[PDB]
Amino acid sequence: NATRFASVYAWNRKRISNCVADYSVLYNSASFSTFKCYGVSPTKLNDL
Amino acid sequence: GAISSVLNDILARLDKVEAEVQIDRLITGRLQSLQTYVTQQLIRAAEI
Amino acid sequence: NNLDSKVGGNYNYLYRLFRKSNLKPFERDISTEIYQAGSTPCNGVEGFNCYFPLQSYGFQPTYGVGYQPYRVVVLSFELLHAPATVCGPKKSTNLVKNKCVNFNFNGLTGTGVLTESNKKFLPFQQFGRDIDDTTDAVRDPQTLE
Repeated sequence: NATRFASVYAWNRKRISNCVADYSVLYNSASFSTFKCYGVSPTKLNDL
Repeated sequence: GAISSVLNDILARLDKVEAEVQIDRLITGRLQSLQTYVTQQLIRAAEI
Repeated sequence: NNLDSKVGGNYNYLYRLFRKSNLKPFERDISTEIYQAGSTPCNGVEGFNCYFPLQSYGFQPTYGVGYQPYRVVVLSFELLHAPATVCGPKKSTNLVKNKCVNFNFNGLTGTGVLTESNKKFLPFQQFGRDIDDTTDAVRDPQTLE
């Protein structure tokens, strides 16, 4: 929900730590046409 | 060839459809290991 | 498109059109420096058979879906190596000892029995293993016991 994002020539990596997550706000939102993952199922993310 | 050898690490990260493709490898590896071990032990059970 | 596309092209954004070879994963290249595309070397800012390594985005809202821009994120992460500095939002329970339990600690779901351990962990450890390669100890994430 921030405004700006990087270019693919110089993609921004940010680190997340010492905090609690929530992925229901992703998986319940049609703002994203895709949310596609290779090592975990999306609904498992909440418990992981 | 499964995502991990801890089977709880399949059952904590994957849903049934894709967890199957991982768990089935773990069944295959283990079952073969037991068909190996029991045949090795049978051949020894005659040495005894 | 309804955010980022610019009526003449949002050329501010670049992608890489050339490199010596392919790259290793997670390599970010911030070179402006000209790529060499024939038998000649190059000097100066540019040259004949020397090509500029980036190309500018020309996002216009008149373009087709596909040729349009699409914002992308790559949420990447790793598992059970270390004391998990991030976790999803699920609630705890009070602690229980010495009864058969469907335990969990940071997603290590299992069936077991939890017992006060005189194993000499240093400040750093979260878990313990044994000679049969079995996970036999853990430090409670709320109380350091």
